[PDB]
Order: sequence, then structure tokens, then C-alpha cells
Amino acid sequence: VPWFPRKISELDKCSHRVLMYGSELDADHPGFKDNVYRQRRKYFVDVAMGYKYGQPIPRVEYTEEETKTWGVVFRELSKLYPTHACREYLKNFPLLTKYCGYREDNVPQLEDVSMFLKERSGFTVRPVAGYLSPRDFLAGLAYRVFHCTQYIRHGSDPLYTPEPDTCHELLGHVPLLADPKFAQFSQEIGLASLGASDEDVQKLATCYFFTIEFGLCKQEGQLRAYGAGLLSSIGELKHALSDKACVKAFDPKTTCLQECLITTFQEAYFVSESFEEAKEKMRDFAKSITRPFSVYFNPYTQSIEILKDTRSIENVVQDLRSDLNTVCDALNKMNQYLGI
Amino acid sequence: VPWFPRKISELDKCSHRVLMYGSELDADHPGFKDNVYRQRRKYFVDVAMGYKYGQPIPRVEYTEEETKTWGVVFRELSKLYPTHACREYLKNFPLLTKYCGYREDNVPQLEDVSMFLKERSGFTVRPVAGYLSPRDFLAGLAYRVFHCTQYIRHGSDPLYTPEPDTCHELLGHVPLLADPKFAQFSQEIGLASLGASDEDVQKLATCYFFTIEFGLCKQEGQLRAYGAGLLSSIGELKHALSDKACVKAFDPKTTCLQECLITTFQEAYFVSESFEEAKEKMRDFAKSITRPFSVYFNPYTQSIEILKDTRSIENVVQDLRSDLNTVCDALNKMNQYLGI
Amino acid sequence: VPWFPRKISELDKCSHRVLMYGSELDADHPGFKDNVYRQRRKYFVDVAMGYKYGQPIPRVEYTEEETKTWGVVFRELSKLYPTHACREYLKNFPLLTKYCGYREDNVPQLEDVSMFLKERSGFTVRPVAGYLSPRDFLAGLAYRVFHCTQYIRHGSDPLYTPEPDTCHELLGHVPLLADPKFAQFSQEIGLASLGASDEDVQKLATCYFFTIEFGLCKQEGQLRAYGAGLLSSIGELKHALSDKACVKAFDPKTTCLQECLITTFQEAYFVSESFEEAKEKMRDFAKSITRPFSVYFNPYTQSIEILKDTRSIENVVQDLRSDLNTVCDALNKMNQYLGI
Amino acid sequence: VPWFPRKISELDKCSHRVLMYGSELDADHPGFKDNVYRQRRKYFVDVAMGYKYGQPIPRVEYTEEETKTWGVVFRELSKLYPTHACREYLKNFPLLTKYCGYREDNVPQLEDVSMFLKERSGFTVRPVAGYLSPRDFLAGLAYRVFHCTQYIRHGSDPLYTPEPDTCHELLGHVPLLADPKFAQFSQEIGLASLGASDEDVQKLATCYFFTIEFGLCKQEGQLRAYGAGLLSSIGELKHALSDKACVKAFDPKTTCLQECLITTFQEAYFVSESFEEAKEKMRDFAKSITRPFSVYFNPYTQSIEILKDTRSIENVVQDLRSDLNTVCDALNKMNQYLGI
Ligand SMILES: [Fe+3]
Ligand SMILES: [Fe+3]
Ligand SMILES: [Fe+3]
Ligand SMILES: [Fe+3]
Repeated sequence: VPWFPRKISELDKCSHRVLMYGSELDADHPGFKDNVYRQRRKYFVDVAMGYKYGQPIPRVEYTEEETKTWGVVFRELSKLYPTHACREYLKNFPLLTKYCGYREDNVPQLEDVSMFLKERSGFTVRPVAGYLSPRDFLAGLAYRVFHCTQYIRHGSDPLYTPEPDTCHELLGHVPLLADPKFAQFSQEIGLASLGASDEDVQKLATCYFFTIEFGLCKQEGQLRAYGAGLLSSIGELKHALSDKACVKAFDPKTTCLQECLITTFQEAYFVSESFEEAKEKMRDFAKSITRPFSVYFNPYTQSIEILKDTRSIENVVQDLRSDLNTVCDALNKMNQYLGI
Repeated sequence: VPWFPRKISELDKCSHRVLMYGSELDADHPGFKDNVYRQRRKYFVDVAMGYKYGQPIPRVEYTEEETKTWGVVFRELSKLYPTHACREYLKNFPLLTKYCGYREDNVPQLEDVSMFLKERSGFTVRPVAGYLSPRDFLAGLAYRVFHCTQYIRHGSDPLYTPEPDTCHELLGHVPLLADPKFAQFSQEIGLASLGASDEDVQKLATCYFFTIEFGLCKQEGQLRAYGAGLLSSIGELKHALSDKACVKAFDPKTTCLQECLITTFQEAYFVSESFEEAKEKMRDFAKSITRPFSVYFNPYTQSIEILKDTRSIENVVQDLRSDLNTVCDALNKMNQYLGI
Repeated sequence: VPWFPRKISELDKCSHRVLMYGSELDADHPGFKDNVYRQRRKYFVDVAMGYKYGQPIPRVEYTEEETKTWGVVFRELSKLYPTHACREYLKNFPLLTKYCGYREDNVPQLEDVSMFLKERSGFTVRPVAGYLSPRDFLAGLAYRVFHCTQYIRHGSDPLYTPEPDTCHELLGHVPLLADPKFAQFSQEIGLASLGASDEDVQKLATCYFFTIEFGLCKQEGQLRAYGAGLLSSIGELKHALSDKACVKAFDPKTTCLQECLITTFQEAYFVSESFEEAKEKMRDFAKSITRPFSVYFNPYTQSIEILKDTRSIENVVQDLRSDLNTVCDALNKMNQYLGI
Repeated sequence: VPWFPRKISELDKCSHRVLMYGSELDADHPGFKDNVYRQRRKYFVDVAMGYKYGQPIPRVEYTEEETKTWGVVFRELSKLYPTHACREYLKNFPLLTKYCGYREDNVPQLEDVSMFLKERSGFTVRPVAGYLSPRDFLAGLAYRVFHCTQYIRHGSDPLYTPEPDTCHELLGHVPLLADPKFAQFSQEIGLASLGASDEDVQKLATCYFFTIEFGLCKQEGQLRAYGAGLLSSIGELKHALSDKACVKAFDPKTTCLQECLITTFQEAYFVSESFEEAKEKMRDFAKSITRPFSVYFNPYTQSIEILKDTRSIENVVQDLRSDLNTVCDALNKMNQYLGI
């Protein structure tokens, strides 16, 4: 089977297997014919190729124009969250405004964001010179790690970006990784894809595209948005909720066959009910991917284990019994401190 | 109830509540009438009062005499472990010789030891200016943290020590924290004592004294030693394995009432069978300690949670079901990829 | 809430709350203008109104014409099972031919059938003077009891029946209650409907109509039939597997709104995958029926218990722990008798 | 391995493998030189050799002298229960007085007793021509079946009995089988001994002798009696709570090596805390009996299953999951119909 990391320190081979670099601006890229930008965006590549597990992420000092771009996006995008975004996004945004520094005059740093996430759900972030393969991104979601970029848009226009700058992974992805259920959902998508055939990693990356990127949920009646591609794009957060687009339920058996459009809107946005419903649908879709073992994530050691014999399975069951014996005692305490 | 830390960040208020300091050494201390020694015991206190959660532990460079003392103790203890120590100590010592640097001509560092432990059982190490209360030392084992000292004996005689030093916590305690079962045992002793009355913290500290400090086990027809007080002391390791000491079974109801002797040999020694037997006996004894809630350790967030209502208990059960599903899938794979 | 039985002996109020009687042939009955027939349909009603929990079911001796009718139906319907019925029906029919007496010139008895079922899945059968309400028929599947009739068709026509008789509940229902997973499915449908509002018992009875009466399954490619309404009717079993019938998918949120046709074919024939996934769909749908408690079936006592406080839930968890210890020991034995 | 029954209907080979008969009065029998008595023991033997699984137990009509003897024992023994018996005996005796007929001038019948037990704990009773081997008596507790006698003492001095008449199994054994936890304890002792070597059946029968026959418990302070040998004997129920006998703690590793006296007060009466504590000690001791498989009792089918591969263990785990869903739903109901 193909190689996957078996401990969170071996994840540095994946984090550094970058296909294309974030300094390679394309032809249609505003700033492809610039001189000062390219140097700025080449600084970030070298700052990100110097990360190593265990060392705090260095702080980047954003200039005066970058800060204005961040503020423009923040201002123009936060005045339509209250009526378009889901509930678990609104219950988490103020905490980010309070502890990490989300304000029009400041650009959050990855150290504060990573220390804020690490205490709420367990996730952490690490910087990447952009565009690592989907196998190596899903293999990082298995350890509860998220690969971020640090650069910002071109001040040319602050509302168009053919790529994931750092304003897409702070306003789209982070406010919703601080939720335990979304964290469990993401990590399970990631664990399902460890050592799988290149033909199943594509189905999983497609399900992730249509769930954790362009997803919609209806939780009290009318539906809302919980995908990053929406929650970070003004032009597409409106279209998706205005009744001019197709919306059909989520089904991983047919949803894994779709065109992941990059520049234009989507033919159809898939809707779901709750992170638990989608988590169950995806855990059922999984186990339909051929693999000759099972994997178990150990969160004390932070390492993956291959259940393929009976000694391993016996360890897992023995550790389940000790967690059942805690419930069976919390309940006794409630009883005695009430009437039986 | 008494204050306890509810997240591994708040453990700095406990790690720094030191009763007496490692510089304020007793009068009976060889070196109480010295001038150069008493000035390095202050460098160590200063480096230990400067630790903060999240920063790698700085490295200490040991002089030529300190190194020779460490080597003397190492070479004098190494020729007893093969026939006196337990089985797990023996299976873990060579790995320490290979990865952390256990050998004459250098003293292991706490950074290498902490990174070696963190990958095997989950424990980590942090330096302390000595002698913090028992409540604050047990509240640190709840989070899987061990409080170590960094100084070394007085070169006068590398065989007598009335106190802990960096040779009692590298040769006595560490080689056996790298075992998952000893790690669960220690952490459960620690979790039982969170917010308990000062009269129960004493019973728990006594059980810990007679189990994890001066303990004996019989794995084959003959018994061995798995306590640090033994595995770090030549005079007492080859006295408890001899027909001149009393040895009765372990019973947390009658052993929590006994004298913890500090300078002389213990009368009784409380043999046991296995870390699992002692873990079960302690979990039975540990439901007597009066407390109006239960605690649940969350290892992703690394935080303690109070089970005292039904929403918390329902969360815990929902997380148990997902771990039962993993076993139920591992077994199906093990079947289909075999004969039913 | 509405009254439901809380022990298998109180089920005699439900078993004897018969709406219409099996002696009341309607105008359209091919025996409505007969004289000797009715004098037998009265004997059956009388023998079925005399059953009492604990007494073996008396044996009915079928005349020469009744036996010939049974044989006609048997041999005319068994020559198209091999290519139409599911696999769990074919793996159970020979056992019935061997132990209970399925063969022409002999009509099986309910005592032999009930003793054959009681050893394979736990079900038993008891006779009923026909047509008890749906609430009272579903409250009997909660205890793993099935209400059967004992009469037979009118010999005039041996292949048309506007009602259930002893040939519909022996060739349609019984060969598939002897399966543990179909037994669990049926009992869960029954337990979901204890003390529920008359408006939910109708949705549950509809799901049961379209799953356990007219159901289809595709388990190896092409689909097959596992409903009694099909497996007991030549005309309809040979039409739902053809290409002149609309086969939709199973979804308890919509299928619970359908016309339960009694004399003509069904417009739609809902299809599924396996008793396990249909059981999961029904268990998720079955938590959207308003009820202020939960019920737990105790199979030693054979009684229902209301989980509505913490002492009951604590009992249930305490039994789960003892059932998990058995697995944790079976695995250890497999290990030691292999290599670890 | 030795033959054991794998379904509750195969238990008729064990129930009828009687070593000596209840009509064979020995020389020391106060009725050894009688003529009318023996002709009654013959009747009881003949009626007990005619039982067959599935048929209600016939009723025995006791004469006037027999009834007066039963009344003497009842009256002389019930006036010292309130201060000597455990609490779970006192909370069950009145129910027996109410439903089964415990009172002078009436001797309870085994049909009423068996139908009263079957609804409280699951046990049932069946008559035996006395003295079947210990292997065959323990293989009957695995299925929750108890083998009783139906005869009564000789009216001459109705206070001495060198054997278990029907007054020892109604006043000693039955009032405490109607408790769910004592029923679980007994059945586990019985299941531990299925297909074991004749040298372990002796240790298990000894533990049963010193726990379920001559046992004592301390549950609120001073200790009480819960064994049948005590609760049915005036002379020995007094020489157990008055301090003239040696009371030692219960330990299945040493108590399984003691001598069971038949006509003389036991030199030592073992004491315990609760049926759960003794159940745990026995499940621990029951791991050191050599056997190459595990057994699982299925209570719907009422049959034993050999866990020796992975398909069986997978079935068991799959049922555990469904039993855990019920708890996870009961807790949600409590939350909802309360405050979160
Ligand atoms: Fe994104
Ligand atoms: Fe120590
Ligand atoms: Fe039917
Ligand atoms: Fe007895």
C-alpha cells in the first residue's frame, strides 16, 4: 500500500511535498506583471519552507496595504453573516474577535489561531507553500492538522481571488474548526483515506469538496451556509442562498462523481442536515473503499495504529471498558446526590 | 471544593507553588558548609523558575565532576537490574540507551527524555525547584506531566542521597513511564485526587508512596522491583529482594494508613501482581473518596470536564459508540480477508 | 399515554381485543352462500378464543379437502421460489420441510412451528380470531409474538384469497422469522410503537406494510422478494419481479404516506438492501415519534421497562459492562491459543 | 472436552442422570425402619422421574401430617429472620407470602413458585429424584434452572434433617433467587463450569458451597446471613452471628481448598460485602480454569454459544452497539424533557 505517516512527526514529509509553489503566479493572475509583489510573495515561500514540528510559528508583520485589504474583506463580508451563515459559525466568530484579534485594523496570526483552536477542538495549523496534493492534505486532517497559507490578495481588487489566500482560511475555515463535531467530521474524512488507492482518494476529496467547501445546511427551517468557499466569497454566498441555483440532498454514492469547478459557480450545491448526519453518511460510504486493515488514532501518543490482528483489537476493547466505567459512576453520583 | 486546574495551561499555577526550594538545602546536607556547590544549586533554581508552557526546555551543560558522579551511579546500578528489576524496566532501558543518551560521559537532557516519552505513553517532563506539595504533584499526573529536578548529588559520595536529584528521576522513574499501562495507572491515581479533601489526598499520596515508589511485583515464581526508591538506590534494592524484609500483599484499605519513612528502610513492602491488578484495586478504593462529581479527561483538548448532569454523560456515551464501531469494522475486515 | 402491556402475560388483553371475527364472512366471500363452510369457521373461532398463556396450543386435524387445498398451493407456489425468493428464505425452507412437516398430504401445526421458531430466533406464534387492530398487532411483536390464523381457503378457488389464512402465515411469514436479523428488525418496529399516539401507529403500520409485507431486496445484483404478500401469492410475486412495475427506494419519511391497497396490485414496490440497513433507517425515523420515555426489553423476565430516570439507565449500563467483558476474554483466549 | 448441554431442551439428560435416589433412605434415617413413609418416597421418586421440558409441573397434595410438619418449621423459623437474615431476603419474603402461599396449613407448590420466579429474575424450578452430580447441578444454573425436591421431613421431631427436603429449597433458596443480582451471580458460577475438567468443577462447587449455601454478609454494620444452609436451619443460623465461630473473609483462591462438612457446623464461615463484590471475585478466579473457548448465553433462544472465532465475536459486539443506542437515546429524552 502507498506510504502514509504513522506519527505526527513523520507528517513533515507530507507537509513539504509541495506540487506547485505559492510564488508561481499564473498568467491570468493580477500581479503577474508586477515587481514588488512577486518579491513579497516569494518571501512567504521561504518563511513556510522553514517550519519544523515543535517550533512555534514565527510571526509575520503585514504592511499597511495588506492590512487595508484584509480590513476591506472583513468589512464587506461580515455584514451578511448574521443572515446567511450557520449557527455554529455565529457562536464562534465573537470568540475569535475576542481572543485572536479579528478586527478591521489587525490581521490575525497563525500562532494565536493555532493556540485558540488547540484548546477548543484539538486542531492546529501549520503554514504551507501552496498546493500540496489531495492525498497529503487528507493525510494531515487525520492528525487534526490544517495546512494554511500566509500571503494575502493583491490590493488591486480586494474581492476577487483565484486561490486560497490567508483571508480564505481565517474567515472561511477557522471559525468552524473550533467546533468539536466539525472537528470529528473532518478527522474522519481524513482517516478514511490513509493508504487508499489513488482512485478512492479522488472520491474522498470530492466529498470533502462538496461538504466542507461548498456545503449548505437547513437546521431550523430555511437553510444556511457552512462551507468555506461560500463563507469567504461575497459573490457566491448570495447566489447559493438566493433561489436561482439547484440544491439536492447529500449522497456520497452519487456526490463522489461531480465536476469540481474552480472559476465559475457550481451546477448544484448539496444540502445536508447536521454534521452528525453527514458524518454517518460518510462513515457508511467509507468501508466501500478497499483496504486490507483498519486504522485507529491514539490521541495520547498522537499516532496511527493498524488493527489487523487480535492483540490490537483486544487493547482497544480493554480501553473502551475503562471509559464505560466512568459513565457508570457519574450516574451513581447523580443518583446518590438525588433520590434513587 | 479546592481549586484544581481545568486545562493544561492552568497547570503553571501549580508547578510554581513550591514549598521549599532546591537551593535552601538542609543543614545535615553534605555541602551545607560549602561555597561553590551552594552557588550552582541557585543556577538550577533560577532556570527552573523560568519555565513556561509551550517553550522547549533549555539545555543544561553538566561540568566534569557532575558527569563523573552520574557515571559512577550508572555503572554501579547497571549490574543489578538484570536480576533485580522487573520485566518492563528491562525492555525499556535499551531504548533509552539508544535514543536519549544513557551512558557515562554525558547526562541525559530533559528535552530528549520528554520527546522520547511523549511518543511512547504520552507523558512529558518539566523542571521544578524542588518539593511541591502532594496535592500539586498529583494534580500534574492527571494531565500526564511529571515534575523533575535537574541538579545532581554532591560529588562527595556518589552513593548517598537524602533527596531526589536528576539521577533518581532518570534511572528510577523514567524507564517505566514509557509503558502504556504504568502510564494509565499513574494518571488514574492522579485523576482520583482532583478537588478532594486534604484528608484523602494523604491516603492517595500514601498509596502512591507504597506502589510507585517502593513497590514489588512477582511475575514469575520470584518477585522483582518496580519502584523508583528501589531502582535508584543500591542499598535498598538488594535488601527488599532478600530474606530479611517483611512483604505483604497490597490492599489500599490498610496500606493508606502507614508511616512513610524518609531516611531508614521501610518495614513492609507490599508486593503486588500486575499494574492492572493494582489499577483495579485503586479504582475500587478510589470510589470511596467523597466528591460530588466525576471528572473526565479529554485528550484532544487536554482538559478536565465535570460530569454532573446528563448532557455531559450523553456526550461521553456518543463518543464511546464511535470507538465501538472501529472494533466492529476491524473484525469484519479480519473475517472477509480470511475465511468467515 | 395509551395502555400497553408491561409483561408477556398481560398480552392476553391485546390478543383477545378482536375487532371483527374470522367467522364473519363478507358478501363477496366465495363461501358467503355456503352452509358447511361456516360451521367450520365457527369451530376455528371457538378454538382460538380459548388460548391462554402457558398452555400448549391444541392440535387441529384438517379434513381431506383442506389438505388437498394446502397441497395445491404448496406445490404450485414452490416451483418458482428458487428464482424469486431471497436467500434467507431458501436457506430456511428445507429446515421447515425437515422438522415441521411442510409437504403435501400434511398441513403444519402451530405447536411444531412455534417450537421450531423458539429455538432459532425467539419468536412464537399464537392463534387469533382474525383482524385485531394494528396497535395490538404491533404490541405483540415487541415481545416476539406473532398472531396467526388457523383456517384455510375455500376449496372452490385454491389460488385467490381476499384475506390471510393459515397458508399465508406458514409460507409467507414463518420461513423468514426463523432468521435472527429479521427477528430483530420486526421486534424493533414493534417496540417503537408502545404507548404512541394513534397518528404514529399508522405511520409505523404503513412502514411495516411496505417492508415486511410487500418488500423487495437486491443483494447480489438483480433483486428478489422478501415480503409475505408476495411470497404467498402467485399473481403478485410474478409481477413485482417483472418489468411492468415501479420499483422505488425505501425512505421511511415518505413511504409512511401511501395507499395500502388491499385487493389490487401496489403502484410502487419499495426496495432496500439488507435487514440491517432497513433496520437503521427505521431506527433513525423511529426517534421522530413523540414519546416522553424510552423502553427497554428485558429478555430474561420478558418484560418492558421505562427508562425515565438515572437508576434504570445505570442498570442498563452495568449490564453492558458485563457483556463487554465476555468479548474481552474471548479475544484473549484466541490470542493465547495462537501466538500473541 | 466433557459433554455439556447446548440448549435448554438438552438439559433433560442432566436432569435425569441421578446418582442416588430419594427413595433410598440410609441406615441412619429416622424413617429407615418404617413402612408407610418409604411408600411415599417411592411415589415422589416416580412423579419426579416423569417430568419433561415444556409440560407444567403436576401438583402434589400434601397430607395432614406433612402439612403440620411444614407449619412447625415455618413457625419456628420465621420468628428469627427479622434480626438474622439479610435485607434482600426480608424484602422478598412478604411477596412470597402474598403470591405463592407461604403460610401454615398450606405447602407451596412448585408451579406457583416457578411462575413467581420466572417474572422477577428469570429462574425456574424443576423436580429431581435427589442427588445429581455437581457437574450436572451446575450445568443447570447456566440456563437459570434450579433442581428441587418435593418430599418433606419425617414428622418425628421436625427439626433435624440430614438432607435437602422441600422445606430447605422453599425457605432457604427461593426467597433469594427472586433477586436479579443473586440470579446473575448464580448463573455466572454455573456458566464458568461448562466443559471444564473434573478438577475445576470441584473448586467451583466448593466456592458455591461456601458462598450460596453457608454465606454471610455485612451490609450496614453487623453482618447477616444469606446462605440456604443457614436460612433453613435453626441450629446453625444461631451459631453464625453470635461470636462463637470463626468468620474469615472470602477469597476464591484459598476458599476453594477447604473441606465441606455435612453433619457438623463449619469450622469457618466466609464473609463478603455484596453479591457484586463476590461476583467480581469469582469472575477473576474463573479466569484460572483451563478451557480453550468462551461461552455466551443467548437469552432469546436460551442456548449456549462457543466464542472461538471472529464471526461470533463480531455478532456479540454488534448487539452491544444496539444496546448502547438505547442508553444514548434515554439520556437525550431526559435532557429534552428537562433543561439541557
Ligand atoms: Fe478552503
Ligand atoms: Fe520519585
Ligand atoms: Fe402476512
Ligand atoms: Fe441448598
